[PDB]
Amino acid sequence: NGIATLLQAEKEAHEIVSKARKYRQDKLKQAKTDAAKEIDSYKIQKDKELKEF
Amino acid sequence: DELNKMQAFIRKEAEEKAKEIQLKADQEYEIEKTNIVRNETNNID
Repeated sequence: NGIATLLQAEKEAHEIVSKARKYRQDKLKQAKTDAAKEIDSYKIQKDKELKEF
Repeated sequence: DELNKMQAFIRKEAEEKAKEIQLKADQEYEIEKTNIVRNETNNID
């Protein structure tokens, strides 16, 4: 019925909200990976001084 | 029906609440991973 159709739409909203949680988690993980590259670059800069030495 | 719609809406609200919780937890994990990245940089250092 009409009320049953609204339940499916509301249930689909939960999947969309859950999908947004996965996207939000992935974005933060990518941000963490970006911070790892900066840490590696700083370590590479320190290793550059060792190479210069 | 109407009862299922309320339950689905509650699940949608819970999923929306979980989305904010997941984003907040992931943001904290990203900061924690950055600290772990510093330890990895120290190991590289």
